[PDB]
This record gives sequence, C-alpha cells and structure tokens, in this order.
Amino acid sequence: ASVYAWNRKRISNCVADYSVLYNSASFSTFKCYGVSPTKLNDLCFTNVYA
Amino acid sequence: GNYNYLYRLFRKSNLKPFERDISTEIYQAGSTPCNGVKGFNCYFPLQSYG
Repeated sequence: ASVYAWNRKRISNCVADYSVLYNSASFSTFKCYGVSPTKLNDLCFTNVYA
Repeated sequence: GNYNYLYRLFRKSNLKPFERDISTEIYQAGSTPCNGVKGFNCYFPLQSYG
C-alpha cells in the first residue's frame, strides 16, 4: 500500500516466530525502540499492529 | 557535541559487580558470524553519548 493509506494488519490469536524474521538478511533496517530483538521470541503481547 | 563519554551498547552477558569491560571486540547481533569485521548485524559495542 501507499504511505497515506498504510495497511494495518492485526496479528492476534497466534504464535509468532520472530527468529525467522530477524535472521533474514534481506532486511536493510531492523531497529527496535521499545523491546529487544533477541527477546521477541520470549516475551508475550496481547496483539500486534503491522 | 561532547562525544568523549562512551557506554557499552552491546554485550553478550551481564557484568559481575565491580567488573570493568574495556575490550573493543566486535559483537555478533545476528545469526551470521562477524569474524571481527563490521557488516550486517555487526556493530561496535562502544557508542558515545551526544
């Protein structure tokens, strides 16, 4: 989608494998501002907005 | 900007009490090994306060 109409996907009621997303080398920027990248597979959240 | 004061942004493990780490070795922040060379998910541990 475009940036003025960014698509919002609600991630809930599922188990999320952030290790596959973090270990992918295609991403040129992986910067977190409230959590740690190595603790995404350990922490639990109510829902994720993408 | 006074950049002479630096803190350890990246380390593998937490320190002991009264433990000092001055080792300027590279950190591996991803699955890919760094081999002492900066790159993708390879960052210097010491970053300066701005």
